[PDB]
Amino acid sequence: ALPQTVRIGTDTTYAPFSSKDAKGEFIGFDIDLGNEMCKRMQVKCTWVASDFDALIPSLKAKKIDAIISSLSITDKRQQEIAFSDKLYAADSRLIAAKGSPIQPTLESLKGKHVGVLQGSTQEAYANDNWRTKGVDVVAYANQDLIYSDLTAGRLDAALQDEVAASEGFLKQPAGKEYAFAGPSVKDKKYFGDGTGVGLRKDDTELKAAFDKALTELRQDGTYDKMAKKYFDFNVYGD
Ligand SMILES: NCCC[C@H](N)C(=O)O
Repeated sequence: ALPQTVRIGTDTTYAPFSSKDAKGEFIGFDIDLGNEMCKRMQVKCTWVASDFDALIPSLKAKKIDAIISSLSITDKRQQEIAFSDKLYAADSRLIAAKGSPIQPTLESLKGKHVGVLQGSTQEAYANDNWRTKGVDVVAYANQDLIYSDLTAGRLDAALQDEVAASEGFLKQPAGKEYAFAGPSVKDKKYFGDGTGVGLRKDDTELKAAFDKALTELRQDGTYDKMAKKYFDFNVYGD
């Protein structure tokens, strides 16, 4: 008894995984994976755009049935929702102006302005580690606003998923004068282990269907065909 229509929420501001083209069509690797899996599940899927922090609220309120929005599988989210198996990996990394002295350390960030997406794992991390000790951490409704404030010079740095920053901004015309600032920030407690489809705990049948379709499209080479459309590296990880 899978549903006839599955409503999938995504934030649409996190290129190359989820965004809108010029006609307003939903595009990105997450969109591709979600439609490929829907097809294999033999269900209809509708995509619903939402701010990222309203997604897990909307899932529990049954406004949507699934989240595919580079949602990191963390210990803390697992207490509220369920996840499919890993769709791809995601480390976090800071970006700042090319030739910035900035490092991801309190010492370097004290009194700087750091943007983070509200509701993300980066916001939780920065609020605990940097905001309490006086780094001016600013939370934003969506990641696009962060890039704009950054190029505007309202922010000194931003913390987000490394591949989103690299392909969605640094390799774009607007990110030409910016670069990664220090190495990836690793913290098991905050960033979880890769991303997956977020689902209500009680929707067991739906989790099994997504996991099965994911196994199948990975086994027949589709995952790699789809990922070579965006990445020249192993996006899945281990
Ligand atoms: N769409 C925002 C994704 C950011 C980070 N992976 C998280 O799960 O919070």
